[PDB]
Amino acid sequence: MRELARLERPEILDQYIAGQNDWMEIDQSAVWPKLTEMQGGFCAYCECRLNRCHIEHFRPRGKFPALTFIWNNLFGSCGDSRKSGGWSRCGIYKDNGAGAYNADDLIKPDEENPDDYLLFLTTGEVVPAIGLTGRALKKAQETIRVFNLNGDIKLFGSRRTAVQAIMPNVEYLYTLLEEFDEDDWNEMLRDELEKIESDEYKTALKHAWTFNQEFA
Amino acid sequence: REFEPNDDGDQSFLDSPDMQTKGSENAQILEQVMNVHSTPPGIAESHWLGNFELLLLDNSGELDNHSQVLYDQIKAHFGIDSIELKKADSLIRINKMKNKLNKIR
Amino acid sequence: GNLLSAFELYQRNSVGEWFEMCRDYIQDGHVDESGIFRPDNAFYLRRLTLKDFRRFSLLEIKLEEDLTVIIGNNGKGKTSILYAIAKTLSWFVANILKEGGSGQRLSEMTDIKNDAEDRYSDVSSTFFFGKGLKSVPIRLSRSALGTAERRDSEVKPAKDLADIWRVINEVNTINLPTFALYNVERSQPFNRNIKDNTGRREERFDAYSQTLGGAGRFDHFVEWYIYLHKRTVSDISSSIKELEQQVNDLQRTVDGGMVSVKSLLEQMKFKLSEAIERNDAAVSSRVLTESVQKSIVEKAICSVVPSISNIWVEMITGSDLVKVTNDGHDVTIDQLSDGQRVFLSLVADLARRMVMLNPLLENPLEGRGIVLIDEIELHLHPKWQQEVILNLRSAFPNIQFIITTHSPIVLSTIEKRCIREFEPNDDGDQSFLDSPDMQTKGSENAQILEQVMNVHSTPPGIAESHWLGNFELLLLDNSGELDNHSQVLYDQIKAHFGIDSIELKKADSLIRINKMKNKLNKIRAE
Amino acid sequence: SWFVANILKEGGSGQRLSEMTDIKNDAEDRYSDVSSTFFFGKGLKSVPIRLSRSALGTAERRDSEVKPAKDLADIWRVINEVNTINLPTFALYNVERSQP
Ligand SMILES: [Zn+2]
Repeated sequence: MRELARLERPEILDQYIAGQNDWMEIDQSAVWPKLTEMQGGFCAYCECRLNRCHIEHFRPRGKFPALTFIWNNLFGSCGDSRKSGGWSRCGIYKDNGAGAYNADDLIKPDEENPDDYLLFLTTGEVVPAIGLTGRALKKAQETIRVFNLNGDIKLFGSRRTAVQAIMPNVEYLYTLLEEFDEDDWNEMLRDELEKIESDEYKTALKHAWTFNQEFA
Repeated sequence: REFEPNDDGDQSFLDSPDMQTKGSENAQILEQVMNVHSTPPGIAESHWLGNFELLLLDNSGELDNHSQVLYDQIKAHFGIDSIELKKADSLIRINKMKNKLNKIR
Repeated sequence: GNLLSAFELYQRNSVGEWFEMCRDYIQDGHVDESGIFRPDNAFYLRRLTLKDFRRFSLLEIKLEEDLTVIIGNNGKGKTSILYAIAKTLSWFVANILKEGGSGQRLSEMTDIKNDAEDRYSDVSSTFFFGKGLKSVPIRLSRSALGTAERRDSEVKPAKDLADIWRVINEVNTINLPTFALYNVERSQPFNRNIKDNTGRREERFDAYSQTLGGAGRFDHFVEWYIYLHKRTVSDISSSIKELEQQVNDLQRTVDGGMVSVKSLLEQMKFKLSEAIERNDAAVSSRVLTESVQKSIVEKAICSVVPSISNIWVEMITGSDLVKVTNDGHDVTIDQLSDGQRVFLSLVADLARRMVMLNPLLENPLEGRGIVLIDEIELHLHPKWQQEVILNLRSAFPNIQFIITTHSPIVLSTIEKRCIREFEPNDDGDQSFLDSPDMQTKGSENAQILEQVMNVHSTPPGIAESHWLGNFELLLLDNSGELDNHSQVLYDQIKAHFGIDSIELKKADSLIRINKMKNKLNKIRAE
Repeated sequence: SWFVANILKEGGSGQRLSEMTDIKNDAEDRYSDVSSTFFFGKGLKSVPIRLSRSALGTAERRDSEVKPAKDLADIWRVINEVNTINLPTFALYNVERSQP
């Protein structure tokens, strides 16, 4: 989960009145231009490329119908129901598989930083960060369960394989710091992190290369 | 042609899979189209490398009596030429250099 | 102490001390910290040897106390070993049932090696029965017709042990061992017309019937199971007090002294006494009530088979039938698929015999014995092959198993000490069976196919399989720098496998390491 | 089975569905149907067939529809009796192939 940022609303959100208009009355072709500029073509939760997709109300329509047209309540998400299927992660599983869930117990990617809660292991598993305590701990635990982030075998196998392919490259560098100058060895690292903004599952790739929240 | 992940008998029409099967690796097919893990999740010794990586990171990348004792179990069970032991050695090295570079910073 | 000395002093001399010592050595044991019963004296087979048999000159094998597995691609070689063990066990079964008796024997026109100048053949074995009786040897033999001399068998040490079990049990009841064989011939269709009826499937010693035949008797299980229903549904002790009516109250009105009518009274009074004699005789052993016998079998069947959650008997218009719940819906036995029926046909047959043979235990499935199975995976999809071994070994804690397979998924679940590798020389023969180098328990499947079975992970007969390897040679020759010959391969890989696939992710990594980090370091250092 | 029987004799007959097992255990209507469509070149683009059966003790029966298959089998048999031609092959291999 990368850190998202929200910009100005699309005017068409001002054209409809909550409880008077059904959400089916919006032209959805008008709003994808703004959800794309910010997300860059990837799923908001599981970080993979989008080929079949839909727009998700973060706080549900059923329970809270007053939020049906609030610009801060929308995100772009993977999978579909018009093309049918047994899909089992992200926003479909949040309704049909999670069971019960408190909306205030979940991390939101544009008002908190997930780096305060989550760690990625080189084996491909996701775990709560080192040294946490009860209130932070329950946020990390429910966020991992409700979105099924360790339980879809297709997601687990793909992420594991993506990290395991880079390791021979990671050990070649990090072992020449006695041959290079103190600034040249920094440049020899920036040329790696500059590519990773364009690939899949970036967060896991960042946790292999880095050494601190301080960049170099 | 294949069935959906769950079905009571009420699916109306069948479909083909996503990935290309012709000449692909055996261990990818079993996980991507048949939904089965690469090693058996019910066997206790299959989980040890995940515990070793987490236990080394907790003490800031330094070995201790606990992590030394765990490293000796892996070596004695899988043996001296094993992939498991060759993989565990790489984690120790790159983590040592990562700690040295921080201390210089 | 010495069990044969105690039995000698008892027999002769006719004693209570010598009898009591014989019964305690068989019955003592204790409860483990996990709540499992373990007997003080174990019983198992230790070694086998074959001479001039069928295609083998001289061969020896060592067996594990818990589990042994045989592997290799020759089918007739592996099958001939299980045939030789099953001949030997028949001599114990014959002597438990009746005094004297006889087992099976070798065949002069099939079993002797075709060109051995000795013109005879032998099979030899050795068992163990705890610290007081640590060795029991046996030999079976035969020779060609028209020779100067003759070879006989040697079996007295085996007869002696079976007599102790038979003699003590007639004075005061004990538990007894189990022996069985399941072959490839177990997969056959099921006949729905169970019209046949007979009065013999209700005796402690029908448990040894057909037991080494190779397929089991699933038709006998269905007759036995519905009989427990009709007697538990309404208490049969009512029939005694019902027959007591005419027997006690015709007496006072059988007037005129007529032989015909008073014979009708004599017949009902006779019949009632011969009926009650069975209710008296049943008290002479700790036979479990039919309500408890029915309850134990249903928990075992439902715990081991993955898809079945309930089973019961019910009455239709004119006969009883068996029903099950399978995948959450209710069906008859003739509507199950072949992979489901064949695996249930195994578990039900083994569960009945153990509840009949061990009446004095708290949990009858904790007894002792030996079991042989042939192809272990048959009609089973990959997900069940990861867990079939753990389910059986959890349900039957004290039995010894011997099995055969060629699936790599099953081998990921066992320790390397249990494995025996079979690899004949030309025209047959070996002297010994070996074990592999690598550890199998908890290892990844792609290594087992390569190192234990010598087969590659990608089909060698398909042209598209090779060309990721050809790209690496083209990138190396011109020293890690691209050219048109590399570009045409890069486009063909991307066209066939697609953009996000692992082949293209792996190919991009070669360029990105072998260009910049290699070239810049060497050029700068220069 | 309805093609093979009509190549060998005029006015043949095929196999049937079972009363006792093949109908779904909890369906309300208590009858069942199976339907197919074959092709034989740009001069004969479509050939339909339907097999059906109704449960025991029901008041009214479903009916099968098999005429289009008889009409195509007759042209293969009749033309062959005047002069020689090549003919189609049909076969099934089951799990019982393994039995001794
Ligand atoms: Zn997603």
